[PDB]
Amino acid sequence: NNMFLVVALDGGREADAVAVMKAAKERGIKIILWLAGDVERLKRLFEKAKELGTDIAGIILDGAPLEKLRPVIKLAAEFGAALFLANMPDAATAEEAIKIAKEEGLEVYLLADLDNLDTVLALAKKYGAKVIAKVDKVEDLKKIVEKVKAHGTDILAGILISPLKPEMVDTLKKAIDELPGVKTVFLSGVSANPALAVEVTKFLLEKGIAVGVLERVPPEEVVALLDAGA
Amino acid sequence: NNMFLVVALDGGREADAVAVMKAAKERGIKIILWLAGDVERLKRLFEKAKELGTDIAGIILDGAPLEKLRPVIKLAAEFGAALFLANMPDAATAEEAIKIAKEEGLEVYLLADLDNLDTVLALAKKYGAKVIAKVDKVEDLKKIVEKVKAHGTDILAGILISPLKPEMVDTLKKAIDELPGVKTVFLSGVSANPALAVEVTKFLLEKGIAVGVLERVPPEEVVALLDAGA
Amino acid sequence: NNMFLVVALDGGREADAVAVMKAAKERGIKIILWLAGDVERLKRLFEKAKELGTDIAGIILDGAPLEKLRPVIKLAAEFGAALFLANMPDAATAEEAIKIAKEEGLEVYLLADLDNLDTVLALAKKYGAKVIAKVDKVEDLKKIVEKVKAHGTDILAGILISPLKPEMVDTLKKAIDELPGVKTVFLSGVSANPALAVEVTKFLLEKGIAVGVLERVPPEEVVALLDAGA
Amino acid sequence: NNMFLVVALDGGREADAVAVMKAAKERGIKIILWLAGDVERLKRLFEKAKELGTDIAGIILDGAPLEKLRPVIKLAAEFGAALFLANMPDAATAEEAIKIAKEEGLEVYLLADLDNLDTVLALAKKYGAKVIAKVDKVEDLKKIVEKVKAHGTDILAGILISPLKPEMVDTLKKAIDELPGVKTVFLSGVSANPALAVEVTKFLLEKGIAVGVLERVPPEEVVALLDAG
Repeated sequence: NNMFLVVALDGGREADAVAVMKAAKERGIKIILWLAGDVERLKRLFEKAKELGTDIAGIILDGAPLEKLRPVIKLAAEFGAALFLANMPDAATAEEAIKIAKEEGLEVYLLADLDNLDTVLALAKKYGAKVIAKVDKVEDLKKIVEKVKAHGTDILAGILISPLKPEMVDTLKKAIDELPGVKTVFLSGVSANPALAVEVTKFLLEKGIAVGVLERVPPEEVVALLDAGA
Repeated sequence: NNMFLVVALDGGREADAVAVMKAAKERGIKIILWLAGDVERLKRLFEKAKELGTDIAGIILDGAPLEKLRPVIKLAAEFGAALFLANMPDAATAEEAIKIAKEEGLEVYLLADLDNLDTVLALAKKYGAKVIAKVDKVEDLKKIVEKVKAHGTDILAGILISPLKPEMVDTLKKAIDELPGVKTVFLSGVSANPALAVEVTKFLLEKGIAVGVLERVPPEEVVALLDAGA
Repeated sequence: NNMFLVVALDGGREADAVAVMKAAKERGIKIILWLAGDVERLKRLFEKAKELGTDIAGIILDGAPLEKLRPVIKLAAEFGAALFLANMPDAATAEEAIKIAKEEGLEVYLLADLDNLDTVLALAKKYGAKVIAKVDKVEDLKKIVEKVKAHGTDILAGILISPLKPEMVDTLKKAIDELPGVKTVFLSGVSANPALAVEVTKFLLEKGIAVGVLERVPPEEVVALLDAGA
Repeated sequence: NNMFLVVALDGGREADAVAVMKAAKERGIKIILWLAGDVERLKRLFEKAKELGTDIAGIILDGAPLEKLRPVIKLAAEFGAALFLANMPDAATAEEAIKIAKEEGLEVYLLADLDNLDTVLALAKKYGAKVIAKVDKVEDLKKIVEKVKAHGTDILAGILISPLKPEMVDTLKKAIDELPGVKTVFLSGVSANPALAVEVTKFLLEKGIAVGVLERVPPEEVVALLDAG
């Protein structure tokens, strides 16, 4: 019965970020933090989500430089969050980030679109991390299914479809049937066709797959979305 | 368990409407026809749904005049579709429509907003029809649960929330808990906040409630939405 | 510097349809009717639009068979509305509709997508009708300019972009520069990216091109959109 | 006329932010940066926008503390960007921010919703800054027009309507007729009804007012929005 909400809580007033976390806890929504650089705010968010009990399921380092990796990875370890790595600057920073995260006993997810899926798969076997595939074209999804069957379906834990196109719906259904490792599929809570979103949510829940909503807008907009102005 | 798709299949090319019915049957989506007056197209569509195996779960008369009721009601009875009545011109035209449909042994759903909800609950009791409540204001949910507990909770089978606003979410979550009769909830497939739509779909499916998607645009647009050009 | 609103005024409570026309007149919006078959309601809408002063700029026959062409065209001639023809069953029915419409002295626009653009340009050349080119693929745009230049830049009066996709924007800007005949561009008022809609509207208004908004949803929804519960 | 695009370029891969700025320049769109804390990335964005010719018209400090004000203000002054202030932590942080920005010769716009409009109006005249009003309820507009006429329509340079609801459209039109200081109106480029968006853009341009589109989503999403892959 899990629903994730990917939020970007490093901007705006911190009271808004905290209102997002409280409202999520109240609505049974697990939170993934998308990071924009503020590690002090990160530590305060970890503390206050503990106080509130909000489940910070994970944090995402997206294009983060090497000097920022270690404090973030240490905070994740202290508070028991999964680490997602995305758009890593170069192969050495990515390798270092996985190495330190595994040294800290972290659950590590590596995001990959088709272009560097092979690369990411390699790292995922080398350190024992899972992969989340990023699809924006139906063709990319078929190719990813091929490559993942060839490298083992239990390495792919999630799929992200940010432009959910009508022509993707059926292909995604079939892909999921061939990918028993996929635990979460992520859709845009901001710009996805509501009818396709309802249909795909229905399909995912029936298959026992969790739904993740991407909401990486300033926390003020999310406080409005969750009616958390109290 | 079920997903309904309310479509407006009058207008434009009939091959597009059939492509819609084909795509729905393939995707496990039950179809409700929103009628605009065309009784020949209604009969042709019923025939092709017979032919293809498509389930036409229901038909909607919206602001329908008296001269058009009987041919439509006869078609619904012949092919086994539920009759939804909305925005009936005056209480007598509604009376005639319910009476004729019940002479045909039809499932009758009466849409109602709050201001004339009481009337419709009464009428539904007079003829053994169910009611679908229209919510566009959070206070309406409290008032509706009241009036429905007053007239018996088994008379309310559905809720339609066409502007699904953030502040309604939690109130809806509870109101459904106080309305064990509600078997279907309807959302806009065109303009609903996708994040709220995902959350509300998850909640409904977990409660064993069906989701209906309002998609009353020309059939060519629905053909694009279901990627049904093939 | 005009704004058109393409509306589907059949199938409502009809008081909603007049409410739509009233609000459009108030707000400086020209109305184009998309027809779904009900010729009596068409007659009443023309009558009350006369009473209110509302400008029904045009009406759209979308997939009409031969027997429906003449009564509709009679109404268009009687009240002075331009005729848009789309999805004609065959070139012979299309010819019949254009022929009758010209015998009544109507302004005629022929909608065409890429596959049968040339044919429609030919017909428009034969009868002095204008063409509206339908875009759903970025590649189409260059081809349209090709096909239009072979027949003359004044024959194409409009463009319709039903899914306005990000890659189309710049290509559309240049294509519009290559086609001085374009007097109107049509966007989806329902499912267009608002940022892309703002940009393209700005570009058009700077070039003195009118904007058309497709809003072929039930008239109750258009009443909600224009807040016309007067 | 001008079109603004408020983007959140702190986060994700920096070349995505560069791709956004290049596409903006190519498409004739002025950029307003919504800041999330990364001041080194801010300096590099300023540098790259120089290189490309992109106009960084403005930057937004949203709930920023006092110690982050001065370096950000220095970047704005050095590169010629207006300073936007919103959701300031306390009245003193706001006072100091306006003080420092004016000491460096900066154009300062202060955001206010109805609830702290008067306060912000005061501050704006005390230091010579303009105000941008935030509207999310049709009722808020009557009250704002009142307060602004009482304090002078030359103080109101902008309006932001993030939930642009149908009932607001006509009221907004009427308020705009009474607010000749309004040079920019800001809409949500993400979740605003497209038909209403077109109507309002048409009306604003006819009155010579610029449109600002809010797109504070991560830069890969904005790179997708433009065709800058």
